[PDB]
Amino acid sequence: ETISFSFSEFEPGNNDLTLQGAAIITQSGVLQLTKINQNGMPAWDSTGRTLYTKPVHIWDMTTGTVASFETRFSFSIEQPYTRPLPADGLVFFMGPTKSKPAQGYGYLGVFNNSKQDNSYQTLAVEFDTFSNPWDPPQVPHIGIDVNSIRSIKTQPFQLDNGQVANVVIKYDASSKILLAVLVYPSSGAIYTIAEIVDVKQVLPEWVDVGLSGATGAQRDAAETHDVYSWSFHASLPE
Amino acid sequence: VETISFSFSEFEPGNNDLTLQGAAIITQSGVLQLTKINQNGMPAWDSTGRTLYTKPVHIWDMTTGTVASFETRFSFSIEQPYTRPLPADGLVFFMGPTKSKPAQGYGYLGVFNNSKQDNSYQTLAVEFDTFSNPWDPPQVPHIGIDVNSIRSIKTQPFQLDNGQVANVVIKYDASSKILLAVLVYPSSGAIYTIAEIVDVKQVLPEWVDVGLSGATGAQRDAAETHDVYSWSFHASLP
Ligand SMILES: *[C@@H]1O[C@H](CO)[C@@H](O[C@@H]2O[C@H](CO)[C@@H](O[C@@H]3O[C@H](CO)[C@@H](O)[C@H](O[C@H]4O[C@H](CO)[C@@H](O)[C@H](O)[C@@H]4O)[C@@H]3O[C@@H]3OC[C@@H](O)[C@H](O)[C@H]3O)[C@H](O)[C@H]2NC(C)=O)[C@H](O[C@H]2O[C@@H](C)[C@@H](O)[C@@H](O)[C@@H]2O)[C@H]1NC(C)=O
Ligand SMILES: *[C@@H]1O[C@H](CO)[C@@H](O[C@@H]2O[C@H](CO)[C@@H](O)[C@H](O)[C@H]2NC(C)=O)[C@H](O[C@@H]2O[C@@H](C)[C@@H](O)[C@@H](O)[C@@H]2O)[C@H]1NC(C)=O
Ligand SMILES: OC[C@H]1O[C@@H](O[C@H]2[C@H](O)[C@@H](O)[C@H](O)O[C@@H]2CO)[C@H](O)[C@@H](O)[C@H]1O
Ligand SMILES: OC[C@H]1O[C@@H](O[C@H]2[C@H](O)[C@@H](O)[C@H](O)O[C@@H]2CO)[C@H](O)[C@@H](O)[C@H]1O
Ligand SMILES: [Ca+2]
Ligand SMILES: [Ca+2]
Ligand SMILES: [Mn+2]
Ligand SMILES: [Mn+2]
Repeated sequence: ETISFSFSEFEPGNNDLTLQGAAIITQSGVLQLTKINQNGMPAWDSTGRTLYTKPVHIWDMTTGTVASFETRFSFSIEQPYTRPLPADGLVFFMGPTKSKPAQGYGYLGVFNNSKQDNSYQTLAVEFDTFSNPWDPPQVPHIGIDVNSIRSIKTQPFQLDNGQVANVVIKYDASSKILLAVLVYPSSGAIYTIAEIVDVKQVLPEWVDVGLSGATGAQRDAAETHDVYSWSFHASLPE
Repeated sequence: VETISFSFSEFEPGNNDLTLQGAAIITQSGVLQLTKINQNGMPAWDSTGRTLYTKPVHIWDMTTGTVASFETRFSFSIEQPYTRPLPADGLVFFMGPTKSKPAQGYGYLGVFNNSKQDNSYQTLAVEFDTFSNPWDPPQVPHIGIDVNSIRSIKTQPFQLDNGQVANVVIKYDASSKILLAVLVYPSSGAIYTIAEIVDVKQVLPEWVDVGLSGATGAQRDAAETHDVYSWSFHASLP
């Protein structure tokens, strides 16, 4: 059982994408996850997401088989303000179908608190720009989140302000290895992170896949969270 | 902490920190040509060359059972100038017993002696394979994770960007036992990833040598270049 999609760019109306919160697709084909003010500056106190309309079959209880998958997307985060510190980040997430945006700020529109809760049934790879109490001190950092905003693994990386980053996330069901890579063509910088994740005991049999972004809790604690392309592929062995 | 690291932004003829074996030479221009390049600028077949960092690396300690985490990065280019016969054989990053000499060439890439898996090899390698031997998947080129055998425990096909520079990142996390590798072609923006579980305690000796090896084919024109422009490495033993 296979499923996949590829957006080399986005266009206003694409029935295959559900926009939630402040998320909008510009005429230029850019998915702005968080609000961009009239004057071009990123707005604080903003949360937006996008979900692929079709659900994905990740695993099956009867057969006990698990799907391997991969997703890729390009994004740019620009932190224009001299102060205060920018926030909060963007993230790729997989979880229960028909989900609506959760809490913003450090929860990135995906979680509701900083608890360890198996009921979240969510897996996510974050690109975190603000260090919250539950975070490592280094920001930005990539993070692998399993049923909690408290990453089971993190990797610091240097932002190349306003430049486009290419992300590759892949999950191999056989080894249970979830890996993510971030590349900045502008500088050639490459960052990687990987950890074991048993999706069988984390995600529901069917899930929705999406992208979410959020700006800060105080004036000007913000940055852009723009996405230019997004592709996904999953194959469930029978 | 037991740490070791080196970084060659380019290579200099005479650098006492590198041991050149086989056909390997360092050009005045600072390029490490693993396999012989003829005076007419064309790569010679039946060529095998390697380079080893002169200092041994402490990967693990049997007394305490501690295992080091490490990472290596290098840039290389493989140019296949002939339309016939098929190009061969590839290049590889390998870690194994110190004071080793080039092994069999061709598809064994100067690191192994035959296709059998043998603990006596005590070698871990990440290959960039260009010719499909009987023990290989049909697709070439491909990245391969080699544990005591030229027959990879995991492979990932990738499209060559003929003659262009590829950036490689290989990292081992002792806590998760995850060995990952990434190849990026700035020229096209292509990104490839591969990862698998590897218990280095049961594979490598406490102290190892790290090196790069390249080899061309067993018949005329079954050749390609195996040039390396830079190489860095770092390991941390708790
Ligand atoms: C790929 O294949 C190569 C070549 O076969 C191999 O490298 C050779 O390994 C052999 C070991 O099997 C090396 O030979 C030894 O050399 C030392 C140093 O002089 C001697 O002390 C050894 O003799 C003792 O041990 C013998 C048992 O192995 C025993 O029979 C002797 O009586 C003595 O106690 C041994 O010398 C040989 O002894 C048998 C004689 O008939 C023979 O003429 C004599 O050579 C040999 O030098 C290596 N050759 C080269 C060029 O490297 C690769 O791996 C080996 O690499 C070695 C450097 C070392 O690290 C070995 O542990 C390793 O197995 C093979 N590649 C891999 C990694 O699999
Ligand atoms: C995250 O916060 C959400 C908002 O409160 C929770 O969803 C809400 O779940 C209620 C039932 O638990 C349901 O009545 C509400 O309609 C729904 N949304 C609203 C408007 O409140 C969410 O709850 C989780 O998901 C639901 C579907 C159930 O499975 C709950 O048991 C879950 O807790 C919150 N998620 C978590 C894990 O806290
Ligand atoms: O500053 C960005 C940062 O804000 C945190 O929330 C702060 C808030 O900004 C501050 O004015 C108030 O006094 O305390 C809050 C914390 O309790 C967010 O939590 C963080 O995610 C960022 O958005
Ligand atoms: O052709 C490149 C390819 O050669 C293989 O070796 C061949 C050899 O080329 C051929 O002339 C001979 O008859 O049989 C050999 C075994 O198939 C190498 O094994 C392979 O690695 C490449 O180098
Ligand atoms: Ca955070
Ligand atoms: Ca081969
Ligand atoms: Mn975080
Ligand atoms: Mn191979």
